[PDB]
Amino acid sequence: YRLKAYYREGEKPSALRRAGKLPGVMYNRHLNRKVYVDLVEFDKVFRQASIHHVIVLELPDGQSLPTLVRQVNLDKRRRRPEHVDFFVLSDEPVEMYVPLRFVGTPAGVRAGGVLQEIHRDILVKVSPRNIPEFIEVDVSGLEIGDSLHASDLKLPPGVELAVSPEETIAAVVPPEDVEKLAEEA
Amino acid sequence: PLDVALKRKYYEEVRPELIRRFGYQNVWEVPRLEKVVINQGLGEAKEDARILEKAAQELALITGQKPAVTRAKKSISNFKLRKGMPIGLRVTLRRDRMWIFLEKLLNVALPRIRDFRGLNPNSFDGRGNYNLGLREQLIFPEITYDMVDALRGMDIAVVTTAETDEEARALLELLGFPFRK
Amino acid sequence: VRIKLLLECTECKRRNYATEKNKRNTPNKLELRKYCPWCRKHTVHREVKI
Amino acid sequence: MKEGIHPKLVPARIICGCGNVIETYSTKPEIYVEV
Amino acid sequence: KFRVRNRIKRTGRLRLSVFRSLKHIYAQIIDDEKGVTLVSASSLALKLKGNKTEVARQVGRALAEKALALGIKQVAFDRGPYKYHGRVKALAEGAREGG
Amino acid sequence: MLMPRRMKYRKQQRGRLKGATKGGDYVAFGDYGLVALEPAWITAQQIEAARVAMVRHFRRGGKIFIRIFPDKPYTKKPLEVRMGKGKGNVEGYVAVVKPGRVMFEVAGVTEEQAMEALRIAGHKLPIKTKIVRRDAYDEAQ
Amino acid sequence: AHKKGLGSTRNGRDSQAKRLGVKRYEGQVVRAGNILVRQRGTRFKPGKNVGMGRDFTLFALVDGVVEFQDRGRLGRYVHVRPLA
RNA sequence: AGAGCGCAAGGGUAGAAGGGGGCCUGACUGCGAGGCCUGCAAGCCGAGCAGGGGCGAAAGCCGGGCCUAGUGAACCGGUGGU
RNA sequence: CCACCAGCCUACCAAACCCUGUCAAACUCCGAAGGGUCCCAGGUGGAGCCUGGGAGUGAGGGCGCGAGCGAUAACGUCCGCGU
RNA sequence: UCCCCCGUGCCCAUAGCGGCGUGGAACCACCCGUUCCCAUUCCGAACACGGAAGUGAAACGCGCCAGCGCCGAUGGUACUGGGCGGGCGACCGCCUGGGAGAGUAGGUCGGUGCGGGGG
Repeated sequence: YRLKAYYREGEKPSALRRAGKLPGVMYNRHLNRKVYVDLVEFDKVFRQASIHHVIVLELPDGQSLPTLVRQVNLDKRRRRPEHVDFFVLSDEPVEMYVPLRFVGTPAGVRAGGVLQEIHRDILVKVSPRNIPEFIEVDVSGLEIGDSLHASDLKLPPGVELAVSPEETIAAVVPPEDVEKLAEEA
Repeated sequence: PLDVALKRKYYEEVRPELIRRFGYQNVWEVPRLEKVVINQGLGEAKEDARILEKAAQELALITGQKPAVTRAKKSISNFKLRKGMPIGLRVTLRRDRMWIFLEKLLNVALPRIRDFRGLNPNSFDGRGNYNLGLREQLIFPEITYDMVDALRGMDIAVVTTAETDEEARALLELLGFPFRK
Repeated sequence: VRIKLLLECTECKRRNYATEKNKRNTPNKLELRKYCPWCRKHTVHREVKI
Repeated sequence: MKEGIHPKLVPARIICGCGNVIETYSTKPEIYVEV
Repeated sequence: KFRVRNRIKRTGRLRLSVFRSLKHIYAQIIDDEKGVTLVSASSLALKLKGNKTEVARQVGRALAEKALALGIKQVAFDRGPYKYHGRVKALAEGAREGG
Repeated sequence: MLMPRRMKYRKQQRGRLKGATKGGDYVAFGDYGLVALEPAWITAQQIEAARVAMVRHFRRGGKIFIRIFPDKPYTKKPLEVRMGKGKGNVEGYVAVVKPGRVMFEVAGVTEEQAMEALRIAGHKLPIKTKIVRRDAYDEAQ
Repeated sequence: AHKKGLGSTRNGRDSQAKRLGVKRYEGQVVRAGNILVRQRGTRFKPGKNVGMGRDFTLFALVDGVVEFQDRGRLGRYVHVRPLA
């Protein structure tokens, strides 16, 4: 959504992050302009982000344009952001990751079981005009072990896909215990 | 241009049956014969080697063309023989020769297969070829009793220009094959 | 190892040598292999002793 | 099939036990069978 | 599939890169490095006779005089599946001397 | 326990423990997990100490994703003996792990539960630990 | 001091590292004889005025200036061009 | 090119060094440019030359085998020989 | 569940297969930093060349970082450039 | 001077694997014959030799599609000669010149000298 992003120059990105104005790069087709976000509200509004949303950058140059994320840099040690890449948007069908609203509590589930959320994010191509928020995948009649995948989900008319089709989107597995002391052997 | 009864048969027979139930409107696409090869793959000339080969050379006499003794390649530790030079006869046959071959074959070899219920419509290689096997070597018209020792079949290797199912079995049925049904 | 015993291919014409090795374990008998002595050309060369 | 000692050719019959007079060109001069 | 660079054996020194293609014999002389060639003798594209072995003969020694006019001396017969069938034109009495 | 039964070089040296996780400090698996804090070797025997008190405390529990595999020989040598005389034997089969590397997680459990469980589980692990969810740990397979 | 059971080995032997590598680089002049590479396999391949005897080793034929050759689809070559 | 390339691997290799064949027999004579190596001593790659010979129409190849071990200074003697 | 030969399969064991995470000195698709070497130029310095006589000197040891052995113990102890 | 095809070198998969489309009047590949040079560890496959009919199917020459393959910025981290420090340590931070991998973007189903056959 909203996030003030100020242009960048040639200073050291070291200072940037350790002053607040956190270093991040954006591009698209030919461009590769240099900016930075801020520490607090970028990280805050990013929990509400990921590549599921349309982030506005309000550059103090009289411009204010939307992007999607891409390639984030954690600092490994003391794991927490230290760079972000932002691919700008258009309106011709392009690719990103769809979230799967898991809906349904079947029989492996309830009677034990553990949810197996595999591709919580799947690779799909959508027209950026209709940016569908989410897609609901349903377990429903799924016993422990078995799985849901391929063309079993919802695909909005503007939503087209390209993953396997095979690849398991989600599944269920046995919930473990202390009778594994017996298995222990 | 030696003319055999199967030559004039396959000749006219293949063409318009294919031109009518099929039709590859381009005179040279209709696939026909190709290579007629035969190979028995023993490995029982562990020793007694090429004395078991003379048994296979009288076979070369029945078709009319000498064979080449092809071989193993690795190190077998069960039925003996390592390195790789046993009794794997691969004999190669062509146009007019395959004609007298499959002449005596389709005319008088297939009837004494006493187990006869029909050629296997399932041993095709789906690329216009048709491999199978057999049991007796004397089922080939010109090898009387006083010559055969133990047992000797062979693995019939007939490749055709074909490359699709229906038309493979069709070419063969236009050549006069005794299949399943 | 022997059964492959070595020899000095002495030539005729009263000497001139080149040194080699046999092979008793192979049907190799004596050996008059064509070699070139210190004096002349590629003439003869037989086999002698060890 | 040139070479040296190639096992020959020549014509042959198929005087079957039915009444077949098939003309052939096989290694054996005179054969005859069943059908 | 007679690549091998039989032409690596023709990297040697000087080149005569021929190739017969059914009908015409596309025999050529090539100087190397520069990739600059020289001769393009043929059978049927030469507008001479019309048989394989005959033209060959004559055209071979045609090349003779050709090279002996342009102050050369020797080159090297070249092909993948050549086998060499004499054609005692064999472009060597044809100029090269290499025969 | 669990480890390879016959690898390549039995007697393998110690080396060096600098830092960076090498990669594999996201989540990608279970609901809540545990992250290392001190750059070094980490024991298998201790991995199973963890798994013991863990899956013990919460019987009939969920599932465990242990992204850690302890296959590096200990160089351990006899007692009351002189120096030299050989090199240590393939004892304690441990792993090369630095901080950050999301060691191990569970799923199908409630927050507070994963909290306490992984609290003691990680507590046991021969150092100090951190406990992580699956929020800002997005996209880096 | 009761020194409980010990052991022994076999891994004390080590082959003698004979000097390897290329001896000349682009520029230097060989004089027929000045070898240039003590290599194993064709890490570098001979060409113009460069020979290669029995040990896979490129050397000297002329009074040449050294140069390399990148060929990838055949590997890497070492050529020599003297005066001309 | 993970096959095979005698026997350890490493490395390299199919645009062969692999696998089959015809004619042979250069595991030659006299040298030796110049380098690698290194205290020495040995070890080592070897253009090119002169005799003569094999192969291939020829270009051209042959002073052993894809290679990195298959080694023993000097006296004391033994055989053939100048 | 039949033989003209086969039809057929499990909330059974079970390779290949791939996705997800993956570790390695003797694994290498990519590969730095640097280091090493030759050409040009500067570099006047108890530099370098050649020869000759005169020397000695060859258990080295604390320290830093790169590897080992120990046990990620030793005023341990073994190489490495550096001191 | 130019377009096309056939012999060829060169950059070295941005060059190719797949799919689709297309011509053969010329060159080209087949094709037919094995009388004939050649030759099959056996085979007219072949390498050849003798060329009518016929073909553009397989081969090929050219394109259109990124689907696989490959190339892959750079924003930027990992590290690293040089120098400086903190703790018991394992290791860690600072200033300087440098600075990959990964993969994000994107790209490419390539281009160039000679020679000849045709307009």
